[PDB]
Amino acid sequence: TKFPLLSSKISGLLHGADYNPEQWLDHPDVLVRDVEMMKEARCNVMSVGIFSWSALEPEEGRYTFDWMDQVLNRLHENGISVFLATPSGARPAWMSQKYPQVLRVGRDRVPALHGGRHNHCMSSPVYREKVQLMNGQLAKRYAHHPAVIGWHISNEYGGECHCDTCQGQFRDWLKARYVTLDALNKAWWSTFWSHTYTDWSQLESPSPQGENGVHGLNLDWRRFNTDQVTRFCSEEIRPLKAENPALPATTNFMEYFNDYDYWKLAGVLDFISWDSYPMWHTRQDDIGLAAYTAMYHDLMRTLKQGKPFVLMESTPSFTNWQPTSKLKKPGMHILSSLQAVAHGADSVQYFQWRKSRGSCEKFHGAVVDHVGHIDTRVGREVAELGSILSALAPVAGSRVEAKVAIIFDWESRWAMDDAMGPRNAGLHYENTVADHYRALWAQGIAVDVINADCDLQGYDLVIAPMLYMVREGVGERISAFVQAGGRFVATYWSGIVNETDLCFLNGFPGPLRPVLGIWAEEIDSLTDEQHNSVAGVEGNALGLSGPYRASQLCEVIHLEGAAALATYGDDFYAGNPAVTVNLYGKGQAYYVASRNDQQFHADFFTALAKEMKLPRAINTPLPEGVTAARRTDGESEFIFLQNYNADNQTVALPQDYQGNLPRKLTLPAFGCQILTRKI
Amino acid sequence: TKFPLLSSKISGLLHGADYNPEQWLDHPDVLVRDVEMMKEARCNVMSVGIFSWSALEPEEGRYTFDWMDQVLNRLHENGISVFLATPSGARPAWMSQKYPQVLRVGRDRVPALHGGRHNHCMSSPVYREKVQLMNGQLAKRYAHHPAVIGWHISNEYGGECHCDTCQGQFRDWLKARYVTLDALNKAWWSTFWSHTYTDWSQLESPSPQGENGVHGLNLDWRRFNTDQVTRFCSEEIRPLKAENPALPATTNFMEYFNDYDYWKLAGVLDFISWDSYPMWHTRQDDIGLAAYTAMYHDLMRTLKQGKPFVLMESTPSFTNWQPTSKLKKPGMHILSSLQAVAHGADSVQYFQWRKSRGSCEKFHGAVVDHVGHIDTRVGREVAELGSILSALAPVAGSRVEAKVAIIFDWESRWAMDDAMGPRNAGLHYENTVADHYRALWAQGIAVDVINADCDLQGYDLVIAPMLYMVREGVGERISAFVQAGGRFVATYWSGIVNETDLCFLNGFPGPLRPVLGIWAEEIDSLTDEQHNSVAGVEGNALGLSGPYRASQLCEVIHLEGAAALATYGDDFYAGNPAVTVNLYGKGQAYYVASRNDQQFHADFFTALAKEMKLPRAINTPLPEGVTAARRTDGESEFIFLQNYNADNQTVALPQDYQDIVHGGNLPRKLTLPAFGCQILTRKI
Amino acid sequence: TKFPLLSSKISGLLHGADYNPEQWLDHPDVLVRDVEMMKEARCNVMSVGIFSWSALEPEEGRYTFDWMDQVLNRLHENGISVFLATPSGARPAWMSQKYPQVLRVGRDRVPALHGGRHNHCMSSPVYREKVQLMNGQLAKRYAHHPAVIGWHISNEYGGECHCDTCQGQFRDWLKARYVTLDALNKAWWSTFWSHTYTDWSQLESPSPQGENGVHGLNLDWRRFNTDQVTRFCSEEIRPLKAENPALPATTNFMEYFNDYDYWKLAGVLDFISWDSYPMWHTRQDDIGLAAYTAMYHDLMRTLKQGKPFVLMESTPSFTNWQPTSKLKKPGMHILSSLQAVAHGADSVQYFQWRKSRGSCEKFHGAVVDHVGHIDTRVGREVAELGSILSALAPVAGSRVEAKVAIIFDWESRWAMDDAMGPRNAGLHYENTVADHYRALWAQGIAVDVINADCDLQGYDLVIAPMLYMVREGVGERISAFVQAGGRFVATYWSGIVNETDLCFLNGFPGPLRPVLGIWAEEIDSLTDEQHNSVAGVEGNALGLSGPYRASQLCEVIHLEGAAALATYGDDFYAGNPAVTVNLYGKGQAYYVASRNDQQFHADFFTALAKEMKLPRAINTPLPEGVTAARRTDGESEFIFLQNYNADNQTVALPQDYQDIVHGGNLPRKLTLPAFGCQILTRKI
Ligand SMILES: [Zn+2]
Repeated sequence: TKFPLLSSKISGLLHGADYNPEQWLDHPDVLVRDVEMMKEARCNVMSVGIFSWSALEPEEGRYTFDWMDQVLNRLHENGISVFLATPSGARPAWMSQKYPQVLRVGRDRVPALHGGRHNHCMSSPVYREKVQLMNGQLAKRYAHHPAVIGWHISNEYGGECHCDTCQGQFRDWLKARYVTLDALNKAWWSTFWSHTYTDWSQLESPSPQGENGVHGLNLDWRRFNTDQVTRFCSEEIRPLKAENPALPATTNFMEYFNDYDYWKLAGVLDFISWDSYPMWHTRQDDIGLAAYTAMYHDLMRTLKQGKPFVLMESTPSFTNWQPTSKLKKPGMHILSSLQAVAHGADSVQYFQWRKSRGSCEKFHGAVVDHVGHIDTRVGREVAELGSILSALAPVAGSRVEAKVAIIFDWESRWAMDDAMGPRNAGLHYENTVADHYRALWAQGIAVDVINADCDLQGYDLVIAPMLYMVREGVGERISAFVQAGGRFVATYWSGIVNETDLCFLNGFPGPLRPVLGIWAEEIDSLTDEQHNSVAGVEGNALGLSGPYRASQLCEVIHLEGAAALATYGDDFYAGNPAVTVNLYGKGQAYYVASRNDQQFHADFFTALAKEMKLPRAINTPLPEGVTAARRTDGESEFIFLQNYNADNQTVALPQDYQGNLPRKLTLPAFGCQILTRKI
Repeated sequence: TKFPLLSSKISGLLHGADYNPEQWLDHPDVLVRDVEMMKEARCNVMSVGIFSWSALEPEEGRYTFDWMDQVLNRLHENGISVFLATPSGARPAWMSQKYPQVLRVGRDRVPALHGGRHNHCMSSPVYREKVQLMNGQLAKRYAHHPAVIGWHISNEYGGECHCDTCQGQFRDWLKARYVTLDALNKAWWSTFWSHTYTDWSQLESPSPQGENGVHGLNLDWRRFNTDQVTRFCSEEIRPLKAENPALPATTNFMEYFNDYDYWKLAGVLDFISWDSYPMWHTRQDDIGLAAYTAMYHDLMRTLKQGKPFVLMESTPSFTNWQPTSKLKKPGMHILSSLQAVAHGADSVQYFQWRKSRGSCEKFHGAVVDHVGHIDTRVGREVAELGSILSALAPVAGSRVEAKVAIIFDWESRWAMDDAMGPRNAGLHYENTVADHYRALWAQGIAVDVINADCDLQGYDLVIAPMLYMVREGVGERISAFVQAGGRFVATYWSGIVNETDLCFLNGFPGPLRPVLGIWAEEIDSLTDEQHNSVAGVEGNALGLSGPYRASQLCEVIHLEGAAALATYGDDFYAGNPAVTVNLYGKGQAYYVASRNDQQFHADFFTALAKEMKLPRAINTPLPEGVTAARRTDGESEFIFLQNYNADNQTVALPQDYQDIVHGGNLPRKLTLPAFGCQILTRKI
Repeated sequence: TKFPLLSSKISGLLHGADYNPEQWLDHPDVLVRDVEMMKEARCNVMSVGIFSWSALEPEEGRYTFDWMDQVLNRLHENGISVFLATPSGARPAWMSQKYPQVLRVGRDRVPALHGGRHNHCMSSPVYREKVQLMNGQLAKRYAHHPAVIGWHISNEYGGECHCDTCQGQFRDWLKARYVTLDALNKAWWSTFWSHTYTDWSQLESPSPQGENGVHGLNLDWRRFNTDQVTRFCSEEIRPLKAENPALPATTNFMEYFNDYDYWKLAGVLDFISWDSYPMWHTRQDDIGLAAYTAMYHDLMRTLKQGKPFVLMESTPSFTNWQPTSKLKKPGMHILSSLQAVAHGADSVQYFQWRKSRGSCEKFHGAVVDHVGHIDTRVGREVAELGSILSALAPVAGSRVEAKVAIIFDWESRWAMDDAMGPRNAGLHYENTVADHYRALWAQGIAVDVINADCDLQGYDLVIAPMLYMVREGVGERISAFVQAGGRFVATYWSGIVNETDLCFLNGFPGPLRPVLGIWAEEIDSLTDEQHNSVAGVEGNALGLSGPYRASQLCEVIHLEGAAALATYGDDFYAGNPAVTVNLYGKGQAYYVASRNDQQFHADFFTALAKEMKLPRAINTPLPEGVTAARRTDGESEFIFLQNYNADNQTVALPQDYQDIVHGGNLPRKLTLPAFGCQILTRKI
């Protein structure tokens, strides 16, 4: 009926920040003020210890935990929970100097020097052992500290190491996966360019001066790295769990992060967390950007089948590392933070409570500016959001009931982006997926963002833009899902290769060819100056009309059972099917042969939602840039109405919600209103 | 009267592909189907063995030739010839592992790891010896196999190596060229920035962290690489010639390839072959691309004085490695293939017969798609092309009779591009030469593309765009050619330096100053937003009018006997001469002082062609984007009408011609389709 | 009343060039012709020996001075002085070969090979000793040669070395400055990302594969390189002085050069010299570029409190290293050269007297072209400038009397440009400072360009654009300056950090918050597509109107005593103060909260000039693109009228002046040609 909260100790939404009091121990007045202001702002959680290695172990084997004892006791005394971090995000300088193997070797084989962060070798037995020791200390000292509600494992795991140890490890991994060199060579088609591996010691990680044209290799390298960090993360976790199995562990994920398959890494965590820094107010409007963000929130919720996630980081204002450091306009901080909550966040947390005074993130936004207090515009909006969050306790643990699934698949992505062709100028996978998402999000229809391994049975509608790789089982599951009454939508450049990037030989859409009822003979590629158009067939079942712009990729297809919903208007393939639907069992499978404009997706998916009677957050038309999200505890529903436009927008309510809101609602620019009601 | 065919066994044009069966030995069904479709596509040649080294020598010393025996037998049983390749294009991984000396060191001094292709050390004694062994095996086993018609030496030679051994060779090379450090220091002007070399061990190839501002060094490093590869190629050929001196050998060249002077590497080959992947349909139109490709075709022919060449590689559809993988539009494959033939190819071949299933060229085009048959759009057009090429047997061996020559010179290009000034933002040498070429190509007037060392004496017209380097003899030959009644055209930034990039001191156009009858005082450099104009003087002999746009470079010249054909419209040199003609002996030498638009070139060269009465492929006006190319056996002519436009184009024939392909006489009014080509034949 | 000339031997302005006769020893006729042409162009100075190391010591220990003895004797016999150079800008090849420690190791830790220039390790004991010997030779031989008037130390010092010696040197530098690691860790806030240094050996120069996010370290790395080069240049100077303490020494500086704090380096020189290559005629107009160049001239003069400087290098035409090699238009060479003189140059010199024949600078401009004479447009204009300069003898040693100072501070720039935010897309510091300058330059108001350490007392008006870093003393001096009746102007992003890039905690703008009477709460960052507007408050003291356009950066401020002169017209801070003034003692301090357009600066600064009654070169309205500069010897004033428009421009004189160059009295209405310059003189 409702998910358990992050801890039995908490009873609503969390509000908080990364906290680095270790930078300020020379000013105890700052530490006392920090806490007074936390409570003023209604922050009830902080993440502590993240970059504290040198503050915990300034010399090898010599520890100094006192400041942390103090910090944890003070937060506890003041009713503030802690996510305690393991400090593996940044080794001390002494450790680098004494054990250089903890440093990485780059893809270009350049050895790193000490510095930066998140740049440890993941094979290094020394570093893994020091992590065990450090984590063992933190656990035996703090796993029963009443403040502590969970573990923040490392920080923002990322990157790759090509040192000789990592090469050895990679060779072993390959040898476990394919059992003979025979299997490997076949899987990679290595006879091409006489790349035949005749001994295991010949295998090597990719490099610009060596080999980076063997797709199978590049792909498995990414899988291998995923397994490296997943094992690294498990090992970090275990000494912690040994002292207290009841404390949950997470690690903080990044925006559409490419290095690791988060579906794999997620299987080692108790709950999901991520870090979101959208470049608000940098484009024509914030609508697209909002939908892109919202889709990733959904992904984060989907990784544990609806279980709420933590927004571990975000800025209250601007960042320090983007081309511009734009201020969030008044209201937008509430709106962006509530958007996380709207799609399943049970905590809104920020990077930095208090701005660092020196170093590279001193101009990153925080709750407490350099001016030393929170009587600033930023501070006041943070505090105001604190109030709002504390007033949303019933939303904590509530579920998102999505009947729509969109596939975003890391392995497909990796093999697609690595491939040479069919548009080396850019495929824009993230963006394309999101373009599909946007037409649903515009209607306030809930979406889960699964990968191709997830079970399709609970859904009415499954959408797979550019599912380039169709692994074993996937086409069968899809086919079964449609047959049983499901509806499927796939696009151009789906069903092309298998697990190791070998093309199918049965004609393209491959394992999906029978369900889609079409053959994709060839794909045309378009420059950024070129276009085609798609126009609906009179009487077509979705009422598509247009014409709509088609850009970048246009496939030439042949009907094999499917009927044409729309045709191309231009080029040598003019008059040919552009959009099709196929009847398969009691379901229907749609195919979209070209990359089309926003209007196309809006027409296509609003028709398809009307026909399928998909549930919406509110049953009323939403103006452009206004969206709606719904969470429920089984007893009430909570509707998040959001206005990403930069002017006022008015919505008509189809029923009564809670006192009681008027029948007709003006949302301010960047406004948000939460409507509640019994089901 | 007519060149020899590639083999005594063949009787017409060849049609084929690179073929890689060794990737498919686990599916014998595929190998059978391969050959069936090959015949059904009218493919009569395959290149075999190019990347087969690990398929031939999986361990050091141990060979496995059975599969190749089978392929060659099967192709021969089915009436398909073979260009058998030496596999030095890609060494096996064991070889890299055991003998790392085979790997290169980059210009940035980064050593390469195993992988990629075409990236072997050209000094390495071990690699050269391993290649000798392999090539000896191949020759001894197959040099008399009835399938084999020729040798495909390596694959797309290219790149450079800076390992200590190559540095050693480079020092020896330099010392044999200049005898003393005195001559070298003077040649390169090394006193500048105190770069005087006082010992041969101080000489080093260019590097970004070392020396790359000494122009003479950069130039000779390129010359040195050229000779390294020419020697490498000779050594490869010899054990093959040793088993059978009658088999020809080629190596496949690249599009306007910059690394090596192809005029030197061609001297070791029997015939010329190249690989062409123009980005069709990616621009406003395909006209300029078409002429650019045509010009290179002419160069490939010219390299051996009119001898037909092989189009060793092309795509039937798209490539895998460009920004876009555009499909050839219906008809364009036919047209781009027949273009190669029109300008002297006696073979049309494709990169890949069958798509690789995996690895980096899996989405490169081929005859046989992953779908496993050739009843596809690409397939059907390849097959149709195969029909047309079998119908064009009489064209094989025919000649291209060009009375115009254009100079494209690798050494001049190298020194000109390496220079600091006069426009670092871009000189666009290949593009500039081709801009000249296009005004002739648009008229159906044949052109050879010679370098500055070729003999000028058979030509009526010689054109030299940006002949920056004028080596010893060139100025003299040019002058003689004009004096004897020839016509010569040179542009801005010609006659600037000598063999080692030393500027002439006698005023610029240097050695060409007398014949041109002008002094080029100074060259002005213009941003991409800045322009000038050129306008005809009233009564000028070429009938030049305009105004025409001038961009990028504008020279300030002084008449010294020459007359002004046109003047500048704008800037502080407005009213000054911009185009000139000079009478010298019985001939005329023209100079164009600024980089002018396509319209300028058209007026200039159509006027000049009319006046000179240059022969055309057809004596009728050709619409824009329609071209005509002529080949001849001395008895008949074969006219290739080509429409590069994306719509229909209708032309009138001023004579009666036969349809060599479909039979009968063509009508007088002839509509070429979009991307169309039609072949007219007629007795002289 | 007037500064001393560079030497007791000279009596007016110098006119000359870098001269490299050592490239031409095989053609004595050239060396004779050189000197004849040098006098014909009225060139009275040459810089000699700059890249002559291998011409002076072709083997280790073994010298060859005879060609130089010759050269110096011949120049002296022909009334031409010499800045003799020390040749440390380019080591010989043998020295690199035998002592590899003289080569640099790059920021990326890649070790350099021999080649290039200005790329010596500055810690290298061998290279410093070799420089000691070589300089000691030159000095003992030539310190009393009658031709020699100064020392040209090295050539354009630049770059950095990261070899293990320089790392050691750096650790000793940091230890001598911080004393303990405690202090260092605190200054750099190194507890951030666990960067706490626990041993001096852990410290390392920045790198891309190591550490380059610690600002404290990046900033101190640049201070350390400044000290390294300052010491290196001292050490070069001392043997020269030891032989003749009367000979002045300079080193030639570069355009807004970033690697070194020139205020530190200048302390070691007797006089200032620099090298100017503006890209004239490459933009919409040359006005902005001209103001930008003028500002640097003023900076060069300000380095020694008004002491005239040497324009050591410039081109007579084009360069070889820019995207385009544009020709200076007719008149522009005169104007660009006289601009240097108008802002305090007592010498106008060019890179290269005679074009090198062979290396990378062979297409860099020079007085003598490859054509071998100076009867060329370029030569003629050089000669004509020669005349003009000789006619301006009285200007030599004259002063610039500026009551306005702009702050250009290296340390502030470093720390600001290294910061992450508030606009990584670009802060454009040089351009922003110059935007302020232009509004004054446009009025012909003189400006000294100081750093934040200079004494402010002599000025009426001090302008600090983006004074990001406010070091100890600066805020107090500024506040004192205002309090005493001074007027201060500051912008957005001033008063943010201290000496080690630690943020202030009182509220921005930190130490200037009292004097400015505002609090800057936050700064907003705008994409290149976005703008806001600034509009004057009715009855504001400066008569600001607008709206003006604001870009890139806009701060939200709060008034704390100051009054608003303007407000924003857009975004969420619309209606908020955008421009403010504060009364503080007898002065007024202005704050400009956003980066505004040209028209704002014009309105702001013309109103502020009229109100303050600042002195103009001429008391007349100047057309757009027409500027005026004033020098004085205490008796007369020399006014340089300058037209950077490409068309005629007419100006009304408010008094009567003599034409010092051409003679007689000028009228009250005067029309300057395109790129025209007229020099007006008059008694005070
Ligand atoms: Zn590693």
